[PDB]
Amino acid sequence: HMQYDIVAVTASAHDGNLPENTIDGNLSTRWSANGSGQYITFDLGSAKTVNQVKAAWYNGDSRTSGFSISLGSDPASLTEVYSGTSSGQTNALESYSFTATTARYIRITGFGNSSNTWNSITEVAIFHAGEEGD
Ligand SMILES: [Ca+2]
Repeated sequence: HMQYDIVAVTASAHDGNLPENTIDGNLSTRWSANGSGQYITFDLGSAKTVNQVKAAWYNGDSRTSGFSISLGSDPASLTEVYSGTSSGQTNALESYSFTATTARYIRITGFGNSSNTWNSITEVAIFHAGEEGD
């Protein structure tokens, strides 16, 4: 099981809740950007094998967020690997798994949530996960 270092984070926008708040280890700090289609981009610093992205959602136990995950070797050429909606059932890191593939950049695009148009993420982690489960 490998959790990759995130050397840099950028976003399409933020409201003062900075993109770097997603990699500070603190569920009490967040990235926020208002509107469907806002996004946050993680840099691993080099190409790695990735098969899982975890995101902890702001008010994640009270509302569902629509999102898509894309990845690739450069931000101008990303491919979608995952699309869905957060569970609405936890504030913890929630795992989004997909077929293992090479990426340096991971982008989460948000489509707002079940309460309002905000995209608010408290933590992200990027993995090469092995076999896991009860
Ligand atoms: Ca945080």
